[PDB]
Amino acid sequence: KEMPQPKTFGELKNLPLLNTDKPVQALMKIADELGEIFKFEAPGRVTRYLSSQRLIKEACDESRFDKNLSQALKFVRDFAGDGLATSWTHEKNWKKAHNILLPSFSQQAMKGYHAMMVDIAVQLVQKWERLNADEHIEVPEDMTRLTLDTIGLCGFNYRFNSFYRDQPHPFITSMVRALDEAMNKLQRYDENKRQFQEDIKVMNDLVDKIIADRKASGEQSDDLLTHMLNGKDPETGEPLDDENIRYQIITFLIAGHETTSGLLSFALYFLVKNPHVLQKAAEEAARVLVDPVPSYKQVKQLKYVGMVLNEALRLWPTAPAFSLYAKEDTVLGGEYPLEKGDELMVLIPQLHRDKTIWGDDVEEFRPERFENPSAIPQHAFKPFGNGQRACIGQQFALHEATLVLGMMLKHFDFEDHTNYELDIKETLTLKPEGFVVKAKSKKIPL
Amino acid sequence: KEMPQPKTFGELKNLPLLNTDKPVQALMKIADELGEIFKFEAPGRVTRYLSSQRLIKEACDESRFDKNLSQALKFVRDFAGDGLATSWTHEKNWKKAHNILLPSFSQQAMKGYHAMMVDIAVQLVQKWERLNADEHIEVPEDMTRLTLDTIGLCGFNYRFNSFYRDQPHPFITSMVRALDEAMNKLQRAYDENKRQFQEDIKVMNDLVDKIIADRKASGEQSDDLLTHMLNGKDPETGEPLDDENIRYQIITFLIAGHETTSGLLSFALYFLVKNPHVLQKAAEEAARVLVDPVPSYKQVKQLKYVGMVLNEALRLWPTAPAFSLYAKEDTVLGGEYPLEKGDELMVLIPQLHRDKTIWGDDVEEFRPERFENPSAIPQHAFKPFGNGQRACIGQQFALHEATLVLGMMLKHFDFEDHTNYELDIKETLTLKPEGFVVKAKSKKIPL
Ligand code: HEM
Ligand code: HEM
Repeated sequence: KEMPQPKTFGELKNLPLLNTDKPVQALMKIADELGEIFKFEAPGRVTRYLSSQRLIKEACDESRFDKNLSQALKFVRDFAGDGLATSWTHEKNWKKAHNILLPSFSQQAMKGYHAMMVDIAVQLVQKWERLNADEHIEVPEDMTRLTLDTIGLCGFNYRFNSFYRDQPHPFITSMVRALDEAMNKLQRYDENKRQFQEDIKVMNDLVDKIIADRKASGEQSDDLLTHMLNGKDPETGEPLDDENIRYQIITFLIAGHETTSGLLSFALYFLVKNPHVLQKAAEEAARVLVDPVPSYKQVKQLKYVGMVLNEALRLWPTAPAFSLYAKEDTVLGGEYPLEKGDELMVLIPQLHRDKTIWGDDVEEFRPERFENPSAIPQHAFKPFGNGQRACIGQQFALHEATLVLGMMLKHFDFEDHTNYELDIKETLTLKPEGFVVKAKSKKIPL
Repeated sequence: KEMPQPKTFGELKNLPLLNTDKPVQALMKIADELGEIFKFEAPGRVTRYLSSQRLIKEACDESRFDKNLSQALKFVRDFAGDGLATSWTHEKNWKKAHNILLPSFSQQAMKGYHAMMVDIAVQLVQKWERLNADEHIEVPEDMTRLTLDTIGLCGFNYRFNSFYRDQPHPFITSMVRALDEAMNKLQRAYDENKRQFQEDIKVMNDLVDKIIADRKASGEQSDDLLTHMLNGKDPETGEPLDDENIRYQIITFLIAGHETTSGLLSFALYFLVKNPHVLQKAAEEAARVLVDPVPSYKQVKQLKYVGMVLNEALRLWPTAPAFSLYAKEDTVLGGEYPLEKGDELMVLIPQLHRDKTIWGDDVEEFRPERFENPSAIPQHAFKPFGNGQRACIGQQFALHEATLVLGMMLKHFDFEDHTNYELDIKETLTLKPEGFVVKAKSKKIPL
């Protein structure tokens, strides 16, 4: 009945609890203390953080709960606009882009992105092949170069050329700074706003220019931009307009780059921390990736790598939360009455540590947990969100992560040469900050 | 360019290939060997069996292909008449009945059938609650009792009372025998069969015509399709269905819905007992969702995983396993198979549903989670209910029924595959796991 609430700060309610550089980890510790549900109040904001599969399975009932824009998403909406991730389900552009983009994010569509993914993946492999002895890999840094470039290439046939750079492409700098400013707005500035508007303008100008260039040239590529320029929503018969296409492209970059790079970085982290798991994954990569360049079909065959990725997503879902609102008055879990519009936050990493689901060894990295999706209770594993508002890029992210992880495991032995201590940097996403490895090439050509 | 074709039998071409008691499974094996398309010739008949989503998505282009009456449907038409399933799209009575009946088959309309579905479902649950220990359930037999009676009740407020009988209601016996005779004619001293066929047609017509006439005479309104058809006017023509066509619709609902839906339930329960993890997940949902002695309509809609189970059973063994199309005009299929106007296509649904390019390598595995997010299914990859405007009008009915019933079964019983049942798919015009038997230990949850 009575819902726990973490410590309050007078008028600020719980908001100062998020004024910490690891808020998800803070919320997880709160969930450790308070359990499956706690109220979290901020000025002009009430939400409830859910951590148990028992409650989250109800929160994932789309007849009762719809996606809410968290404050994070609301701030990201200032530059992702009514792209898929930052639009309400009832916004015309959400359903329109969803209908248009769903076929281009399907598992089948991954066949068409595969070559571009391989392009960037090979650049990552070659970068690491070209390291000198006793040089090391900055893992999240390289993973992010890889995911940004892959989304740039598959998203709008644009090469950020992150592997040619120490300083990222200015758009990436603007996007990352915009995300940081969105994230900074949660925990709490006149310079920030001018910087924020400048970064939005940088993002809009580049993306609008690429769209305009593509419309002017009429060139067809295997990228999402082409699909969006040619796509018509079957429902309305309407295409996305150019502004929404821009917001989608920006959204793919926001939604996909750091989540996926975090996933790769955590996966490699857990792999090097779990040599038997790494050996099994590496054995699979060697057995499956028999060609110099992985095929799409081979990536699908990287089953254990897929389980590795799911288990990394289990422990550290890199988009660590999503928000829901009660569509109508409803009772959560038979004991928490919710009024229409009441907000829920799904604390995914805590969900993924529900011992009633995963057993006592929830902290252990055991990809074998995912051998059979049917053995996993409903809504126990939500790294890609829920229902129609689930990650549209899930197949993309998993394909890219499996491909890249498979190639990494094929081509290198990895050494946790610093005995890296997991330090999870929090933006709107999670990544193992300062995770570094040494990769001894297995000298397998590409 | 050149199209594969299975082995021939001289003058009979491929027809004797269907002279087997499992023709769909034979056609699937043929499709396994020949691939996404093969020509199938019989005397005076050429068709092409399609098995890939690539080709089937084009065949499902309604601007290019219309529903064709397969030979099966042509034979069924001898007793389903110009009911919806056995009429050509251009036949006045198809569009008329379609327009009249579409609203009575909508998801919303299931609210009005729900109570009578619950009535039969409760009878099924009570039957199983009343089995003695070590008695077992003949699953497709009870599922068929369940779907016939439900369609009887929701269709025309008529109780076949199948759970009071070993020998079915004479109407059902004639219908099943008529369907059997229709199916047997595909595979072919047939003079007794012809008299029996006409006798069974007359039995079916008489009961249904009598019920219609009784209903018009009494003026009674029920929550059944018959009332809707008696009161319905096609918005386009402004006409109601006439009594003969209403009869054919009623017969059609029974033909089209009873064995497909019972087969679906039987296969779903088969896959559940063969996949304990799935069963536990489905049972958990049924227990969590169905909190009342009687499931409500809204509760059935919440049986999402039960729905996924059903879709995954439909994926593997779509119980109306094929539908037929004809090219509306000259057209090229898949960029390499030229088709002339009128050329026939058969969509081999179980093969479509095993298209590894759509579903991955594990097409044979029963994984309801494939259907966890309906967005993940490509267009025309999953066609257990046919296509377009000629899709199954009873889809919402069938799924509501099957979800409700499966949910109640999973709520009320633990199921044991006590014989380690070996899947044996009997083929009529539909598919069912023949001899599928389970033991159901009641969870002793009252109704
Ligand atoms: C491992 C990598 C990824 C993870 C963990 C992830 C996570 C998520 C989550 C949890 C959501 C739901 C957000 C919410 O409910 O508020 C979501 C939505 C979304 N994601 Fe991902 N994502 C990943 C990769 C990607 C990629 C690569 C793309 C695009 C190329 C992408 C694009 C999107 C979009 C557009 C949405 C909004 C979907 C909608 O509401 O229609 N994500 N993602
Ligand atoms: C799981 C159960 C069912 C399955 C798999 C199924 C499958 C199908 C398929 C594949 C078709 C298209 C046939 C063709 O194109 O030749 C169809 C049509 C049809 N079905 Fe179902 N069916 C089911 C249940 C039902 C039920 C319960 C009813 C009625 C209560 C029903 C009534 C019809 C009718 C009337 C049509 C013809 C629709 C039209 O052409 O206007 N079916 N069904």
